[PDB]
This record gives sequence, C-alpha cells and structure tokens, in this order.
Amino acid sequence: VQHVVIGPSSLIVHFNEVIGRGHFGCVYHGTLLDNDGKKIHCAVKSLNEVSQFLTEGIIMKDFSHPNVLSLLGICLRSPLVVLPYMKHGDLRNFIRNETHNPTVKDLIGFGLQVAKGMKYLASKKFVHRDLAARNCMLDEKFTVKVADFGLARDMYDKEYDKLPVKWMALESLQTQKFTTKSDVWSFGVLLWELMTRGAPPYPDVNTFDITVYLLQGRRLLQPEYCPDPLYEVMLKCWHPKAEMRPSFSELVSRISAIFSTFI
Ligand SMILES: CN1CCC(COc2cnc(-c3cccc(Cn4nc(-c5cccc(C#N)c5)ccc4=O)c3)nc2)CC1
Repeated sequence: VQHVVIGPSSLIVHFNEVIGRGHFGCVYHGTLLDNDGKKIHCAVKSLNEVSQFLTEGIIMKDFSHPNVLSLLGICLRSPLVVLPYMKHGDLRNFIRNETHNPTVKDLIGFGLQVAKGMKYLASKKFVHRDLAARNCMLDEKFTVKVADFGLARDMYDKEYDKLPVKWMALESLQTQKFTTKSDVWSFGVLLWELMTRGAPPYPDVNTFDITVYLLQGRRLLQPEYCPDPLYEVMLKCWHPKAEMRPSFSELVSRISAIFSTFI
C-alpha cells in the first residue's frame, strides 16, 4: 500500500457529483494534482473487513494493460479508492445512450478490446467472475477498460440475485465454481449485449429460472445485426464443457479477423 498512498491534501473529492452508485459505496468525480500543478480527473470510490478488502484488491496495482482499469492510488484518512476518470462511463449505458451512434464495427471493436483486457487478466491467472458490459468503462478516446475488480469491485446495477446469474456459466450456476472458462461464458453474453446495444439478456426469464432454461437446450438468440461468425463465437463461449470453450487468446485472434472485414 506504501507506494500507492495518496495524501488527503492532494485529493479534491466532489461529494455533490455522484457518477456511480454501488453497494459498498459511491463513485464521485475527483481532482488529483500532479508534481507540475496540472489537474487530473478522478473517479473516487468510497468504501463503507476493510483491511481484508484492501488485501484482496491490492493486486490490481501490479496489473498494467490498455484494456484493463488501472489504480491511481488509495487515499487514507474510511479509505477512498482513486481511479482514472472514464469520460463515457460504463459500456452498457454508452451503447444504450442516444448522443453517440456506434456502428456494428465499433461494437465489435468494443468486444475485441474487452477480449484483449481479459486475455491479459487470464495470463495473470486472474478470474473476473462478473464480466458484463455494465462492468467495463470507456475513456475519452473510446478505449474500453475491463473494470469492477480488486479495489473497484462492487455491484453497480440491479442485475444480481447476490450473483449475476444471467452472465454465469452453467457449471458456476450449479456448483458455484468460477474459472477463466466461466469468464469466457460471460464474455459471450457481453458480445450479445454489444450486438443488441444493451438489451437485457433473457428478458422474459426470471433470474431464479436461468439454470433450468439453459438445461432445456436454450441459448440467447442471434441479434439482427450480429454477423454469423460472431454468433458462432458466442455459441462456442457457451459450450456446455468448460474446457471446450475458446481461450481469450483465441477470441482476440478470431474477433480481430471479423473486425477487419468491416469498412
Ligand atoms: C451522464 N454521465 C455523467 C458522468 C460521466 C462519467 O462517469 C463516470 C462514472 N464512473 C467512473 C469510474 C471510473 C473508474 C472506475 C469506476 C468504478 N466502476 N464503476 C462502474 C460503474 C459506474 C457507474 C455506473 C455503472 C453501471 N451500470 C457502473 C463499473 C465498473 C467500475 O469499476 C468508475 N468514471 C466516470 C459519464 C456520463
């Protein structure tokens, strides 16, 4: 924690500007100062046991990838988690917004960015457990950051019942076993959210019903603007046998090929 401590004098937290709400606390717009006096935009996560949470999440300072959320630091005083501000907020609200019009290629490009971030996390043997479009952020350059892990972990939406059962693999619903292969299943649902522009998966299925539903021989339907090879990728992500699901390295390779076919 020593190398990532932020002095309370160097942090301005705007408690009036709430930009996110979670069960553990709120996200606020903040301001950090650099050695030269330049203001850096923050997202300050509040935390309301605490030592255990910081112990579990301090591994995030060692992660560094352009598609993975980084940690700016921790302000000790209840501790505050300092994260980089993500101008366009969460990926799900972005694709449901009406100020921007992402093309089918842009949506596939967002999925490819997530797959690159996940490929990095899987190479570090890190299992996300809650991969979903609501849990990825978009910065000022429209770069996707896989977020909601370590110190940033929280439930930021009401899509839990708490577990995100509609994004969970069949073996995780049955035995509560989470692996990189169950993150590949969640990644499939995330591609489907991207291709439907943020539609809720299985809308007429109650969260308690999902296991029986999947076991009947059912999967999410192909969205109307989803290319066939991308729907095949989603179907491979949802393979009933975890070991038969593509790796994130294979997903990056395959999705980059599909992305390249669009003008
Ligand atoms: C209209 N609105 C005004 C504010 C604008 C900027 O808002 C921002 C909101 N949040 C951050 C931020 C950055 C780094 C880390 C986190 C923590 N974190 N939060 C979420 C999160 C936040 C809000 C809603 C939902 C959901 N569902 C999910 C997911 C994963 C995660 O790790 C938050 N930055 C900017 C966007 C447009």
